[PDB]
Amino acid sequence: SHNLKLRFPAEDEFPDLSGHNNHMAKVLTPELYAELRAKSTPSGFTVDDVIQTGVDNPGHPYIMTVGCVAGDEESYDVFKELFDPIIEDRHGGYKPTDEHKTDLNPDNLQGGDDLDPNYVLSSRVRTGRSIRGFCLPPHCSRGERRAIEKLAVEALSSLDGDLAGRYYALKSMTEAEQQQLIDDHFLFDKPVSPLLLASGMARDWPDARGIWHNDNKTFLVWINEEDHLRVISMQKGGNMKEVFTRFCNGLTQIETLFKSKNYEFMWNPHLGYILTCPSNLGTGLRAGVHIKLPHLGKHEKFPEVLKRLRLQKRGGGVFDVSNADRLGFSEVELVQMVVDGVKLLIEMEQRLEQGQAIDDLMPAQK
Repeated sequence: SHNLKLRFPAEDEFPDLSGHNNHMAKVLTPELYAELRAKSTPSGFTVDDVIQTGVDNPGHPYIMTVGCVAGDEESYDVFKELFDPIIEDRHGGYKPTDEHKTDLNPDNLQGGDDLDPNYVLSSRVRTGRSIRGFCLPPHCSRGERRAIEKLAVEALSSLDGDLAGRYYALKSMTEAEQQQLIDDHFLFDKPVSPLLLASGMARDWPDARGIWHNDNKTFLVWINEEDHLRVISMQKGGNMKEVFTRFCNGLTQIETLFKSKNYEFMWNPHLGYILTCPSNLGTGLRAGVHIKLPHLGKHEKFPEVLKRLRLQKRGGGVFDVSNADRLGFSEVELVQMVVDGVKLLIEMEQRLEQGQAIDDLMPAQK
């Protein structure tokens, strides 16, 4: 009914993106908008819905945001003329005809049981999943969201052994529970990012949002936040293989429990696992270490070494280092790049501790 909009000429509806630094604004032309503005997915998601967050949020002079979302699985097909250039730009030339390979077999990961714990304080692997048949968080109704929560909580409650756990719904969380989850670094709250708020994803908060974690505090699931599920495996030290093993183990057990009720993860062979933001497609995966690199930290070539290693850093020489890629590399490929990359970083750190050069250890661009 409101898509009333189509009675206005395209140019009167077309967003003013003059200031903007985001992927959407780089691709959305007046002709593209005219081509796509009458279209909708079966759940009613439109190109205005796709682009709203990028209209509202112009990015930063020095940081390009994505500037759009999917509202359902179909969005990536119905609006491919928009998403495809964005995905190619964001994902280093990933083409519409490229194939994504999924690989969640930890036997395929070589080594990484052993990352030096005088350097690696901690290891983590995180992803997201969407449940097929439901709209994504920008667009999901209260009913859809409740249904997702019920499915997820029922599956997780079935898990035993190493993955026995419990669920904390945000609406009923106590102050003591909250404080314990903060100390655990397990808590999420309503988003304050305007990138997320502008998409409609925070509606009805805290309805049907919660946190599940295993008793051992090595496996964590967030339900109905940025994506239907966020799934994290973590522990102290340097056994990234153990971390990834538990990660794949938990995912498969969940996935099989959903399958028993005829629910599937959203997935295809081109984009891999489907999630709300195009930046998270393919694997949705961030595998990281918190790593003590005081010397390499201050070193001039360190940004290049990370680049060659296909690695990234964030948060006074403790760095959170992870894989940069998400799409067109398998989960095993990404975790392997972290494992292999970290061993080399530590080698270089050790040169620098000895007052030695590292120049010759500069790796070929992966």
